[PDB]
Parts: sequence; structure tokens; C-alpha cells
Amino acid sequence: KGSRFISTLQVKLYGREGSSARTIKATLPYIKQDIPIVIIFRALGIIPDGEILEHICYDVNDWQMLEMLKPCVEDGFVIQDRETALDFIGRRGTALGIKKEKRIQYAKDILQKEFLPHITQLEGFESRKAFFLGYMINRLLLCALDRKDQDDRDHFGKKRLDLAGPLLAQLFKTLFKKLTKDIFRYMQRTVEEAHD
Amino acid sequence: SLMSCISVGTDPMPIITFLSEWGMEPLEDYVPHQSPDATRVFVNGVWHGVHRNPARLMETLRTLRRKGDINPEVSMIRDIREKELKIFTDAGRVYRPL
Amino acid sequence: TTFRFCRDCNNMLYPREDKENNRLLFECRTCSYVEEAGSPLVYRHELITNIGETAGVVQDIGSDPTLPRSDRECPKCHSRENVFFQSQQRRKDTSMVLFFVCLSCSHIFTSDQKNK
Amino acid sequence: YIPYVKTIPKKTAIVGTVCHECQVMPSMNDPNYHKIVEQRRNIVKLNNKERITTLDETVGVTMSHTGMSMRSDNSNFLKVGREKAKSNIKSIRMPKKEILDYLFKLFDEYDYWSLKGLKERTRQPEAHLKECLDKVATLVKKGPYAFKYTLRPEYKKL
Amino acid sequence: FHLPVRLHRKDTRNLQFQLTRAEIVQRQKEISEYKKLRRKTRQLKVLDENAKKLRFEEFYPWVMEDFDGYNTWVGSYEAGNSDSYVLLSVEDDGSFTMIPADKVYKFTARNKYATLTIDEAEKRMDKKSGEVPRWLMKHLDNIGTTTTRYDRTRRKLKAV
Amino acid sequence: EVFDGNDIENNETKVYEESLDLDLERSNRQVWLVRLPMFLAEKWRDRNNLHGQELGKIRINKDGSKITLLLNENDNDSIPHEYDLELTKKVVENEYVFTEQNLKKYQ
Ligand SMILES: [Zn+2]
Ligand SMILES: [Zn+2]
Repeated sequence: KGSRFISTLQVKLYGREGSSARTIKATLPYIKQDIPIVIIFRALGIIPDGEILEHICYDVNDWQMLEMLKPCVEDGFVIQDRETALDFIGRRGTALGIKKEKRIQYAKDILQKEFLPHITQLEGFESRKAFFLGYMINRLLLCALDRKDQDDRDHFGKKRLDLAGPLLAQLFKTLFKKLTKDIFRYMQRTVEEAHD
Repeated sequence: SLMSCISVGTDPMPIITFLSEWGMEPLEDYVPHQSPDATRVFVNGVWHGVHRNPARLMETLRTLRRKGDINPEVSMIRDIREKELKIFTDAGRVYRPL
Repeated sequence: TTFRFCRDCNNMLYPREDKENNRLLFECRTCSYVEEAGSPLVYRHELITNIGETAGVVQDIGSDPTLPRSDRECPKCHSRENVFFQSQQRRKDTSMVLFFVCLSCSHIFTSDQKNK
Repeated sequence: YIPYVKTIPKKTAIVGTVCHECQVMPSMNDPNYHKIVEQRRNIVKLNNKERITTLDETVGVTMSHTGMSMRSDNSNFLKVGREKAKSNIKSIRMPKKEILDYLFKLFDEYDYWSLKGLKERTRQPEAHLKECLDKVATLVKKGPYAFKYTLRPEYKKL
Repeated sequence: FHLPVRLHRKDTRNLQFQLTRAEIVQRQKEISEYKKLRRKTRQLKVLDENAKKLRFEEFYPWVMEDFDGYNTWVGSYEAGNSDSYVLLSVEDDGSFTMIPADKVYKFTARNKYATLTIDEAEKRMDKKSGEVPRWLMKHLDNIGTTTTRYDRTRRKLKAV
Repeated sequence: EVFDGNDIENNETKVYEESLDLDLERSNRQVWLVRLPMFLAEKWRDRNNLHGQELGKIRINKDGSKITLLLNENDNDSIPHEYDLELTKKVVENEYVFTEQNLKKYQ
């Protein structure tokens, strides 16, 4: 309800089992590049490394999961404050209108309105976004450690059937948007051309 | 199938407010290390909080659905092993009576 | 292996050596905080690991209706009620041994007769 | 360092330190208890949304306002064209011997004079007005003051 | 904290290089010595007044800085439990006074371990070397680069 | 309320007629953070109320470990008159309350 657009978030574990360094990078809309998870966490307002792991792993004695998280913090070590983390995200954004100062604000807006929109899109909900991001990372590590099998795509419980209701709703939503756009275009034409 | 039906979906907000009044701690003050036994509460795939006695919440939630306060189409799942409580209210889910 | 965290900034410490005393120190990388290590182990990579065999055992495991029941004896309280399950590790190399959880004392025992 | 930071001063004061966090929960032994439970139960049983209203009038009557209807619209919203039409006026030729004198006084007031303003002040037709204006003044198109009439140097340098 | 302490709203840009309250006083002391067309048609998207008012007020987050700059905390607005809290203040008679809550702000320390800059941060993570040195911060600290506001202020004050 | 930044010119002396320093004088004041139910919060957070009247009484056992606040009979017999104060955190640390006021803009 509200915009009907879809944004996809992917958390990717680079490297194979035979590599000496396997990092985790997440894909954010309108960023053009994969950013380490630690930098993203700092951008949300969680600077301390200990707090970063707390959201990801919920067990203190689960050293095996913590060990796999060691490379992630190592990669994102040159950034240690919220302001610099946001700027790093902003520089990768594909706007090219933001020069050097709107970059921080532009990055902040993306993390607020276009990052994990299904939790919320209003200001002041960075804590919720960070906790969900850690949940996604925790699930990824659980499968990577041979503790949980990869989700089955044939599971009927993860599927949805769109009937005439939802099908017509999207059609009406698209057509109504065109009608509203046409209405304003008439207003602009009427105002500028001096027509009744 | 003959008895198969497809839900039409309802507003999830009434369910969320009910959870808050019955001890669903907000996610803003969740410290995993100070409570490593809480159950994560999910509504339509959104983590809204944690709850210390998932048994009582599930019993209350199930009772309300059965008597009719909560819409029957609302789906409730309690993964005891995973310590997760998932509530689904969106449309398109296929269900059957039992 | 145990991870250590800094006291002044919560960042995680890293190992360091002090040739003056030939000892192991854990030093922070940002605020210069140090603390002597209590153990000489700093790394471990268990190729064959048994962590996660009984993952998911909670105080209300017996309330799950899908879990099977058994009449095996609990060798800690002498009770016959219990819920058993296979290993939770999804690697396709684990044995089919069953882990039994008692509903009267929350004790976990296994049916293994080879190694136990 | 940076010279300017654009702070926003405000009057603030610390007026206490939190020592306890409390969770107010109604007592289950209170006689009025279970009224909140009914109120809590009513929260989930309330449907704010209202069903669409179906018109019960004759279809022909309802559609009488749709399409090529004979009704004349009485709306005055965004009638830009109507507003401009009412304000109209035109002078007649206001002969030469007087206008040629008036321009120089107008020019003396300010040396760079626009065409739109000149027609507003003089109230002449643009046709006749151009003849006298060109005879007395010239326009600099390529200069910084583009599309602006200015008095010729012969008469300005006096 | 080192009194006096100021808690105001300021832009969170170049906070690392910002002047410390004591330094402005020192610089203020220095001043004493010296003396003696559009498109005409556009569409405005309707936005709820509350969010716009909240956005405008929260553009500059709270910053709490002490006199010597030893402490610098930046407050972040929280909306999860902003309007669901009530404050009971204990008067000096045993009684309690109730005051409703308005907003919740989380304050995080800034510039306590000589944070780097974005320009250098990108260079180090880029393929300048296989991996950043484990003790790069220690190495650069001795060189003198990448200092802190507290360290920045003490030397200038001592130099006077 | 925009204003200069570093203010090396010393403009705050005349622009504002009040001290611009945080007042750390009333900080030594015990305060309880209380989360209220929806029914009780809807009437205790109203700004058309709070005339200084009696909202109830806080009752604490002599030995502690149990607190409860009892409301007056002004609730109209519609909500419970007795509530239990559950201390979610007996030792609350690093939480403070700060106000916000406007400054006089002349002299
Ligand atoms: Zn440290
Ligand atoms: Zn037993």
C-alpha cells in the first residue's frame, strides 16, 4: 500500500570455501556497487564493531559464526564514523548532481526511503533497518555453515495466487496514474495557453 | 482442490497493536545478550519485536482467531525450534479447512 | 576460540607480541587499549565440526506436536517420556544418530553406541 | 579547520536523570479488570474502512451530466481565459505632435526603457508607437541590456 | 565532562576538524589584541505536514560538546518509542511529578580514536596494498597526521 | 532561528540576552521512565489536561521489590483502579532528560 514499487536487497558472500578471505557485500538500489556490510551498518548509526556483531549474531559462544564475520570487519576498517560511511555510499550513487555535500544527504535518503522499504520509509527508524539487515546476514551465515538447508523454491507456502481482485487493482492503479498525469498536463496547458 | 480457498487479506495494523499491548517489547530496546531466549515476532515479514513468553501469546492469539475476533484468514505460525512467531495477513495465501 | 572486545570503544581486539616479555597481548586498533591474553590460542578452523547437533533445544521443546515421542530411559532422572530428533547439521556426511530430550529434566542424551 | 559551520543555538537544560524504567500493567485482581480485555478485543474487531456506496438512482438520470450534455457549466475554477477577456481597452492614434514630446520626458526618467513598459505607459498601438520610438530611440540587441530601447547618442549626449 | 557544556543543533559536516569551544575563546581573545525566469508552472507533491515539519527540525541533529572538546556526542532521533513514554520526576518531598515525553535521542561519541577522512579511507581500501596494516592507526599517530579535536586543542592552548 | 557558526566575531553577546550554555544544575534529580498502556496513555498525555490535580498515589513496600500506583475515583469506573509497576530495569544507566527553550532575540 502506497507506492506499489519493488526494490530488491541482496546479501552476497563472495569467495569460495578454498579462499583465504570471504567477505560479505550487499547490493543497495541506486548505488552501482557492492558495499561491505560493516560500512552499511555504520551508515545506519552503528559505529562500534561489537554492536555490529551483536545485531548479526545473537549468541556469544557461537565463535564459528563470529570467525566467518572477522573478514567483514577487517574490510570495513578504514571507515569508523557515521559521516564518512554515508559519504562512501553517496559517492557510489548514480546521481552526479550531488557535488560533495548533498552526497551525505542523498545517501541518507536512499538508506531511508529505498533501503528495505517494507519495514518503513519514515525518518527515525534506523534501528529497525539495522536489526533486519543483521537478520538477513545471520540467515546467510547459517546456511553457509551447513546448519540450515537452502530455502526450497517449490514450497507452496512461499507462493501467492493473484486473483481478479489483485490483478484488476494493479491495472486500475496503473491506469489511474495515467489519468492523474493527464489531468495535470491539462492544467499546465490550460494555465499557460490561457484557455478556459 | 475442492476445499481449497484463497485469502483476500486484511489490515495487519490491528494485529500489531494487539501484540504491543500483550508484552511485545519494541525492537528499539532489544539487547540479544541480555535475553538470549526471546521469540522474534514477525508480521507480514516485518520484525516488530520480541516476546518473553511465546506460549501465552500464541494461546491468546489462537483463541481470539478461533472465536472470531481475528479474521480466520490470518495465518499464525510458531517455530519453537527457531524461536520465531510469524503472523501472515496478506492476500494470495492458499488455505484449506480442518 | 573466544573473541575479545575492547573496553573503551567496544571494538574487537587483535593479537600482538611483546618481545620485551615474550607474551601475548590483545591490542585495540583505534584507541590503543591492551590486555594480556589468558590463553595462547588465537585461531581455530574445525574442518569436521559437531557444533549444531542439538541446535534449537529450548525450554518448551516438548510442546512441539510434530516431534516424535519415544519410551527410552533417561539416564539422569529415570523417566520414560522424551522427544527425539536427528542431527540438525545439514552437511550430507552426518550419521543418523538420534538425540533424546527428556520432558522432565531438560536433559539431552544420544543413542550413539559407537563413540558416544 | 573550517571557518563557518552554521550552528543553531537553542536554550537547553538537563532536568533529571533516569533511574528506573517501569511498565504499567493493570492488576488482574482489580474488580474493573477484564473491561480492558474487552476494549483490547474490540481493537481487532473494528473495521474502519467503509464499503463503496452504489447509486440507486436511474442510470439515465445519473449519466445526464456525462458526455455531450446540454447543461452549461457554471464552474468558475481556473477560468484563465475569461479573466483576461474582461480587461481590454484601446486608444486611438493620440496624434504625433504630443507623443513625440512625451517620450523624451519618459526617457529622461530612465535611460533604458522596455517595450512592454513603454506600451503600458504610453497606451498606444505598437504599430504607430514603433515609428516614433525608432525615430527617437534605438535598441541594443547584442549588448548586456538586450531587447531594451534606449535614446540615441545624439540626443542623450546633450 | 569539562564545564561548561553546550547542547545545540549544528550541521554534522567536518565534525572532526571543527573548532573546539575553548579554541573559539582563544581565537576571540586574539581579536582583542589586534584591535589594540522560472517555468511559471510546476507540480508540488503533497506531503504530510508532520513529516515535513519533522524533517525540517531534524535536519541538524543535536551535538553535545564540552569546553575542552574531550567529549563530542551526536544525537539521532528515534521514532519507535518517542510518544509512548511518560516521565515521573521525584520532587524533594517524596512526591512524584508526571511530565509526558516528547522525543527520544540516542547520542553516540564522535572523534575518540582519530577517525580518518573519506579521501584517505577510499585510497586505503582501494588496491593500494593487499590489506590495510593492522596497526596503521598507531603508525600514523606517531607521524602526527590524523589527530583528534582534544589533541588538537591541547597543543594550541599549550602553545599560548 | 538560523545563526552564525564558530562566531569568532563575538555576535552572541548582543544577539541573545541569555546564556547559551547547557544548564547542568537540575540534573541531580531522580526521574522514572514509565511506559503506559494505550488506554492510560491516551488520557495522561493529553495537553488539555494536567491541571495539577491528583492523578493517583505511588505505593512502595517497605522492603521494596514491589511497587503499585492506585488511581483516584475520577476514572468513571471504566478502567482498573490498581496497576503494578514492573521494573524492567532496576539499575537504569546513561539515560537523561533535557529540555528545549527559545532564546530572547533582542539585546
Ligand atoms: Zn578500543
Ligand atoms: Zn530426564
